[PDB]
Amino acid sequence: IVDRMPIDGWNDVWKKLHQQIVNVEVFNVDVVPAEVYTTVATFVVWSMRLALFVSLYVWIDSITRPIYLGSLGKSRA
Amino acid sequence: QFKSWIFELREIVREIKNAHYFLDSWTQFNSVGSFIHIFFHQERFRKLLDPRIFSILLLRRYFTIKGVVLFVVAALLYRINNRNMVESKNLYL
Amino acid sequence: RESTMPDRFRYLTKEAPDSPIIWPWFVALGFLVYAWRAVLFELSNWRKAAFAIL
Amino acid sequence: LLLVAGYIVRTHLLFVSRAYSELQTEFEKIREFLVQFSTLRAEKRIDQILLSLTHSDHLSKNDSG
Amino acid sequence: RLYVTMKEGFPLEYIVDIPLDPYLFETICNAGVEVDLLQKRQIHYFMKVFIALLPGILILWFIRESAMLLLITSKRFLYKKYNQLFDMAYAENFIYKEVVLGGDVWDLLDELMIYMGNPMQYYEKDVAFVRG
Amino acid sequence: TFSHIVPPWLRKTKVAKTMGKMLVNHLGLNLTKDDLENVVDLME
Amino acid sequence: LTVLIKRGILILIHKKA
Amino acid sequence: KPMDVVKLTLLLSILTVAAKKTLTLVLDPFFWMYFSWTWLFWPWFIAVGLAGYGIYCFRKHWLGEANAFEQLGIVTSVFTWLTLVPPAYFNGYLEGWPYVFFLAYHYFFFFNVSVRKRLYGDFYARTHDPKWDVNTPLWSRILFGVGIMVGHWLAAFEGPELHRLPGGWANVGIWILIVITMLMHYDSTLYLARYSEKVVVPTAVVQFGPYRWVRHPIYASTMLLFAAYCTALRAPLSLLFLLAVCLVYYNKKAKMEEELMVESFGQSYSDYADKVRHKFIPFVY
Amino acid sequence: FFTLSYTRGFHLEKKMFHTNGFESITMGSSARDLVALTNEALSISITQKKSIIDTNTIRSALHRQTWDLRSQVRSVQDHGILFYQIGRAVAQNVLISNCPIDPIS
Amino acid sequence: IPEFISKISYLSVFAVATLGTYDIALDLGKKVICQRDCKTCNGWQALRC
Amino acid sequence: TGIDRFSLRQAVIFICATNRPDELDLEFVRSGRIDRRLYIGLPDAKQR
Ligand SMILES: Nc1ncnc2c1ncn2[C@@H]1O[C@H](COP(=O)(O)OP(=O)(O)OP(=O)(O)O)[C@@H](O)[C@H]1O
Repeated sequence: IVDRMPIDGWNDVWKKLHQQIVNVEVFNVDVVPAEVYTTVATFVVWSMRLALFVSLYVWIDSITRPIYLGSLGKSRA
Repeated sequence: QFKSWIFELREIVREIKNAHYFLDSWTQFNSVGSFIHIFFHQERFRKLLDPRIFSILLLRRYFTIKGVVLFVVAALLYRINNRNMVESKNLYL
Repeated sequence: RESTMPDRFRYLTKEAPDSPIIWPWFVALGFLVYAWRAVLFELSNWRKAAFAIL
Repeated sequence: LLLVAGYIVRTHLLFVSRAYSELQTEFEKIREFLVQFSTLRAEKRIDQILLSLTHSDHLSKNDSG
Repeated sequence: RLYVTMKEGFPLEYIVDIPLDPYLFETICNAGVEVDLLQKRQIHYFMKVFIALLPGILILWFIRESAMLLLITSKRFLYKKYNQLFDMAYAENFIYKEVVLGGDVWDLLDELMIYMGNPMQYYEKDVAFVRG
Repeated sequence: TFSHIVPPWLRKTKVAKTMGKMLVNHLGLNLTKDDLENVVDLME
Repeated sequence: LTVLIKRGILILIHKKA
Repeated sequence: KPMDVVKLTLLLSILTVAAKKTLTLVLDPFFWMYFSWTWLFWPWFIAVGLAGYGIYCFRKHWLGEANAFEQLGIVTSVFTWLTLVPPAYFNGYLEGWPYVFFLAYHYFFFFNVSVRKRLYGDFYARTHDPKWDVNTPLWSRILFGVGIMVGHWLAAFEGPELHRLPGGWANVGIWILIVITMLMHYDSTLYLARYSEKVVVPTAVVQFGPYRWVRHPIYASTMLLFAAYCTALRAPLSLLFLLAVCLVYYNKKAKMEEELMVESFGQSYSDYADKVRHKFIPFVY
Repeated sequence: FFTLSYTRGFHLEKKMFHTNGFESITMGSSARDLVALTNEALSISITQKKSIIDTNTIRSALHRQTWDLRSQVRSVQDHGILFYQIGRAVAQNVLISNCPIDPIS
Repeated sequence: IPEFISKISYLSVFAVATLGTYDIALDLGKKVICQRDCKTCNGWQALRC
Repeated sequence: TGIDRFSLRQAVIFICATNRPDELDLEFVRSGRIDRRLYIGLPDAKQR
């Protein structure tokens, strides 16, 4: 991956690109399904981490814990 | 003692499917759920288009602003509904 | 034993079992295959961290 | 829309933080007049009004009941 | 991106993606091909960030709902248990066998265990208990 | 409901008087002499 | 996609992964 | 048994051949070039494949073994194959009024279900006298269905293209017609089904609401639905032709029903029909 | 009884009101009896995880109401009282077909 | 000795649940950050020597 | 009483004992309030 094609070589670069280019493959990216996947997968990875840690904690503790007007009726009796 | 946790949880669950009182989020959730249940029944939807029902609620500071925000949002969504972000198709070409 | 319970109404005195709700584990399966690539990445990083600990 | 989402996120984040703190602490832990005045303490919800106003016949014209 | 409407073959319309060069304009004009513009609404660009930020809001909202439910459940159970531990020793105080218990005695006991085994499944459906 | 908004001069306008009559005719609520005669000799 | 390097740098990248 | 081992070997061989055939179909890029060559008509895969399911469920219901989903699919097959298929065939793009009238037709026909479920236990047919329900010769029923199809295809053919028909304040009358139709039909249904003890056994004579305007209001409402539909794609000629054919068949069934309930009731429906002579359209017929 | 059972999501069996099935067993000819019987039958049908109330559920709900539990269970030891019960119940059934009969024991 | 590690693990599980919520919260807002654009660099912040 | 009828806070059975069941009121032994009746009799030969 080439570092920092600065701003404006293109007027020359595409002048010199077309002479040597045989096959371009541009990886145009979508944005909305990408963000949907990213947030869902982040929830998935953190939920899987916490599920594993819940199971580990409950088993480890369930194992290690068994091993460890006021003087009327008081004057005549 | 684990069964008492489930007893308390299911008691709270049944009280959620009621209208005693809870957080405003859950009350609004039950509100929109019963609104959808009203809208989906046709035998319910038949007697809503007469002005007596609306009049019995209109005459009985928060409701006014909460209704006018819907008005300004509706106007803005209708304004966004028509134009194109670029305007001159030819001068873009 | 000896009791006064008719034989017709005996089976009515027991509690039947119930199938668990079948749907949430298919929900989990679908939500895992939607993010299966992240599951593989996290499993690999888990093994790497465990081998670094070991 | 960004401000709406951000305010919702801030309130829900504080709610989550305080809920987690109270959950952690709690898991570390292990006469007719007053009852007739409190029948309807608050007014009925508008959704409840619209639910109750549209009642129907509900199985009168059945041969069984 | 590109959407052509080509003059021979099948299918007649394709998709390509483009790197930006002036000579694309030069060749497009040199061929002499009609150029138009596909213009959208604003609502097509306005649901972009809305749809892109809907699911995370949904997830954190479910988190807040379930956590709030669990919090109130734990608080209610803890209050009930602590009131029990306070009442064991302070209030009205608290709490041969088999020979006198024979016949139609266990026929009530089984019902009274399976009715308090889970009071929800009768009281969620408004079905009452054996009251007396 | 709609008697609270309507003007009084529109309430007593002849157009309103002839509105009621064919409203009654359309509903078939025309009360006649013989109906009330059978009613009054029907009561006790 | 867009990486956030500390001191506030948003770097654009290739497709993903 | 040795024959079991022989048949296991044969089953293994034929399964190997079938799996090999499937695999060499799949991972061949040329079958991917030719089998993805048919995605252009993914709209036409569904709209015809569902028709076979509809007709199969129609035959199954004709035998007498139809669940609720299959009969729903039968009316769905009729209604979809009516509304959406012809303009999709003629212009190649469906956007606008055909969608909402596909919704409106289903919203229309699911109105006997709600009334006959609310004041009832369930959708099961009850026991009644055989002479109460009016029948009508099967050829006329098929002719009615075929004429309805002919008029709908002719409506899609006749009407201008979906982008040339106007909007704005000209599409507000269409909404008025839709809402007034569904009000009249629901009122007529609610008035008719209230007085019947069994599924169709009228105890008395109904003369209320739409019955004090038109003697047969459900029929008129149904035709007015098709009239508004022919107004939607702007095809008046089809409107007139459905007027003719629907009027003919529907008047035939109205005459049969009317003579039955005049025989069975007598003077009451006689003076009622004297009160409202106009049988289908207000003061037009 | 049918309306009290239907409102809670319990589908009553279409063989005892579609026919003369449970007409010959039900009584408690007053209020507070149908409510208690419905609660008992619904509890019993809940114990088996069912949504349909059969005639046996109604019979068992009625038997728990019109019978008293007793320890030191004993039966009749000289038959002939059984013959009296048999003859009286037969004469009641064949002649008076508009009155129910409590189960013989 | 077992109670101490039990307490540590019990703290850790709820801390992990908290982190699981927090990371989603931060990922919601990580999408509205951009490198500031000028006229000389316009956000790329790289120019010819 | 100020409480919901159907909840965990109502799972209470009223247990009562007496020696003369014929001295009780009809409205208390009325169905719904008292559901089950158990008569515990005196023991027998082997039990004695
Ligand atoms: N099955 C038994 N085994 C042992 N002791 C018994 C048994 N049954 C009764 N008793 C004796 O009976 C006494 C208690 O009687 P109990 O209190 O049950 O009578 P009661 O049913 O309360 O009568 P009442 O209702 O008139 O008070 C005890 O002191 C006990 O010794």
